[PDB]
Amino acid sequence: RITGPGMLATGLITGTPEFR
Amino acid sequence: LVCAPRSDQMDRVSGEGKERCHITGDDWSVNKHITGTAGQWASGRNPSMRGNETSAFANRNVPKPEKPGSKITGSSGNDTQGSLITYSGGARG
Amino acid sequence: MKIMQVEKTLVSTNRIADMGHKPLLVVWEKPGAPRQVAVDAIGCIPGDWVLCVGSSAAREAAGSKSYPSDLTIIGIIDQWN
Amino acid sequence: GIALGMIETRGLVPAIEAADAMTKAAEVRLVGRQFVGGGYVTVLVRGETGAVNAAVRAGADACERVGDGLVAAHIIARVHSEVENILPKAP
Amino acid sequence: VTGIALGMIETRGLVPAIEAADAMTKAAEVRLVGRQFVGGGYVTVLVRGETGAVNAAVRAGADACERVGDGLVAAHIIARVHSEVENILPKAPE
Amino acid sequence: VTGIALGMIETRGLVPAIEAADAMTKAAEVRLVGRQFVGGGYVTVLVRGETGAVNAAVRAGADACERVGDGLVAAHIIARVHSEVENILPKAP
Amino acid sequence: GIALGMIETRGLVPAIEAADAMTKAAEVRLVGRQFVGGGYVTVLVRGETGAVNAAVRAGADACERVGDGLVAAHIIARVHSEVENILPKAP
Amino acid sequence: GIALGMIETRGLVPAIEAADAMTKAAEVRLVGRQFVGGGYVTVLVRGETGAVNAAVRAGADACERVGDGLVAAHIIARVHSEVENILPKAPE
Amino acid sequence: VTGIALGMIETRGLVPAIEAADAMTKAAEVRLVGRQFVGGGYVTVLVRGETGAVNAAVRAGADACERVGDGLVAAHIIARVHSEVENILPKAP
Amino acid sequence: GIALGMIETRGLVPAIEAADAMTKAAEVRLVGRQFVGGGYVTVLVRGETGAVNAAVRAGADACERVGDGLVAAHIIARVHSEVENILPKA
Amino acid sequence: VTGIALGMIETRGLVPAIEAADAMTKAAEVRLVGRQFVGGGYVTVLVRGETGAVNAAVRAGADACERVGDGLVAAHIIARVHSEVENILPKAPE
Ligand SMILES: [Mg+2]
Repeated sequence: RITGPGMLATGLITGTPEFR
Repeated sequence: LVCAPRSDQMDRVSGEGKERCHITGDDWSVNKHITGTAGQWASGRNPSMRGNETSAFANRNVPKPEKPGSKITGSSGNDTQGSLITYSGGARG
Repeated sequence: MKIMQVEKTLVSTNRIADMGHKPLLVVWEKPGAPRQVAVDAIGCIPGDWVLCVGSSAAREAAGSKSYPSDLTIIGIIDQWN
Repeated sequence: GIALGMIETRGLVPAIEAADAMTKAAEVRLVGRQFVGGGYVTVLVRGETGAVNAAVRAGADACERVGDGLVAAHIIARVHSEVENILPKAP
Repeated sequence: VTGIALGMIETRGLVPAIEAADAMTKAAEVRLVGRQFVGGGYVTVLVRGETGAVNAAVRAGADACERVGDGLVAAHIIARVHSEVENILPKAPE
Repeated sequence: VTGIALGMIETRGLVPAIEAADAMTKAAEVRLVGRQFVGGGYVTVLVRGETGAVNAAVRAGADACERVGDGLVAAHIIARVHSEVENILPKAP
Repeated sequence: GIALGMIETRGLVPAIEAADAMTKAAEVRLVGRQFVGGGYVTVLVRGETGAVNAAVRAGADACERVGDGLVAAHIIARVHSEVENILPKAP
Repeated sequence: GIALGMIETRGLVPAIEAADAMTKAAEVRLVGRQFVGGGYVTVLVRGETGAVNAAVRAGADACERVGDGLVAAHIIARVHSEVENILPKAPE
Repeated sequence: VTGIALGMIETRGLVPAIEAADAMTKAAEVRLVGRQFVGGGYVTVLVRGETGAVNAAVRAGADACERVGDGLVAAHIIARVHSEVENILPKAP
Repeated sequence: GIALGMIETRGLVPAIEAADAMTKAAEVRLVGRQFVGGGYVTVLVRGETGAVNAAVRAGADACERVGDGLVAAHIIARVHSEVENILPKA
Repeated sequence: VTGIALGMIETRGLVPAIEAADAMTKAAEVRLVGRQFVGGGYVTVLVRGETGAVNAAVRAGADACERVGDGLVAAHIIARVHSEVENILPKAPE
């Protein structure tokens, strides 16, 4: 629904609060 | 044979620590009765956890494009049997 | 076989293809003697005293029975003057 | 003692564990740790021949299951004087 | 504050090493004394401290970096190194 | 540019690392603080900034360099590194 | 020009061949050759966008059959000012 | 001369054999031995085009069966002036 | 020790290289002139001497180091070294 | 460092192995060896709590397969002053 | 006889211990530094010497005493004891 840089690289980033 | 075959046996410690040759008498080896100084008495002291290659040798089978050919005529040392020599642009030398 | 001294290298860009990639050297029995050219099967520097074989033995010494050579260096003499 | 013992490992952690086990197991002196390149690391000890034998065996046992493990374990009882020029003297 | 125990974590690549070092120094009272580029992609981070602190730190670091990049190679604790081994251990990172 | 969050991208080879650095610094307000040759082909680029900026930057960088050269190894964020870790972090490229 | 062209190779010889082909094919400046580690070598050129397109295409075509070959061929048309700090200026 | 010849090998022993064969084959100057990283070694020679051609052919033949072998044998007869900035002038 | 012949042994890892150097210098009258870390794990040891001495030394070293560690890569003899190559050869370890 | 670690064995040889392993494994001080009677032998170490934990674990691992083996491996993190009268020193 | 290694043999009863000590001292150049009556019938014999000598000696003693009397309990070698362990080791037999 909300577009921008936050929609990129899903499943590739590992420092995020969701990952932790 | 006094010494175990080189192909079959691999020494735990090479050099002067080898054990492939059967030495009789009062050598420095230790039998089953003896404990200490090795085995669990060295590997069981410090806790450890186990976790879960780019090199010239690892690249020796990297996929390559087809080898360039040579179509030139006239005497120019145009050997095709030897090693692959390349010129500017990848042309066959 | 003859004993010859390596004088220098020889380059022929348009040589026949059957010569392969082998290098060539200028040799002579002594400084001032007639120059000859040998296939260097060993790898020799100028000033080395070398052993050269001729005739049909030079062909196999240079790589194959059909190699186009009649003079091939087959060794460096350990000590010579 | 002037015998030489060497252990080679993949990575530094097994090398350090091997050095610790070697110096604790027998009467040897740690003389160097070398980064060989490509992940190889080598640790070297000196001492009496029997002491070096015991130390190298203990070090190989200790570092075997640590990290990427052990590569080599070697003893040279009498080092030629030429080889001393490529051996480190202090760690 | 440093101490007698030694904690070591080896990783493939630098990013898991940095994550491990961060987790280690956050988890317990340990001092980061070295980040070593071993070669061939191995990176090792070393910490010193009291024994319980180093134990906790190494466990946290091993948990943190195991899914980061190419991951963890080894996590190791030595409660007291031989005095000779101190000469091949860094005192401060570079 | 302020903020102490850390963003890290690790690649195989330098070309994907440079592409990642370009994309990161174009996407958000982050500072490029270092490029490190790890050894064995690994290259790591590091950025600092605010937490949201670093999140956006790392996502963009990972997206950009995924299919470039030998590709991406890691893309990681640490919102606040311990003061000890600062000693092993570069400050300028 | 400020466009950037990059070629990554396995080994140095294909990198030198790529640099030569690149600088012969178009009006680009060779700004650096980098030994990445693990065998990777990268060569970088700067110039106008069209020149860099031509140069990178020629370098990729020339170096792919040389040695262990070509890893990447990449163009950054507009380089951010931050990235200029990690790019070499002269070889 | 201004021609350039290079030979790349896996390991240093084939590189030294290649350099020796190259310099024994023709009048070329050894200008560099580069440890590329990862085990690659490159040796570079300069000279007249025919000399460099002969040298590189001989060197590639010599080092093919030595050690882990040959990677590349390349000749550049006319070197662009830009490339000279990344080429060593004397061995280190 | 005189002579300009050159013997080289290349190994995977340092331990077989040191064993090879020891065997070479024990077997014949040769001078150990260098130990080079090539990269990627390759190690090369180089000796100088007369052709016969270097021949014997390289044979002994190749025999000795083949079962040590990750083993032997190359064992090579050059009877006469071109003066150009002397610029890339170490003179002392 | 006032924690106390104790290892009790059947026979002297496992006791000496345990003492060696304990002192090598962590920063502890060996304070005594006691012949209890009937074959029991006890070795005692002092130090910081975490160090004592590491040392006692290592000693128990080392001596358990030596001779007639291990009887007890115990840690007292803080020793009452009364008990110090029955503990050996140095 | 100078030596840092320690060799120990524990037996049930005194006769196997004496046989072990005799075999050990005949086999290699080791010093007999202790014969300890442990209690409950255990007897321990300790030797010191160079590492290889102690290995040979302890092997010989363990072979010799295993079928004598009530037999052998333990045969153990420590190539170098911690400096603190030296305080609980006898220096000469009593
Ligand atoms: Mg882009």
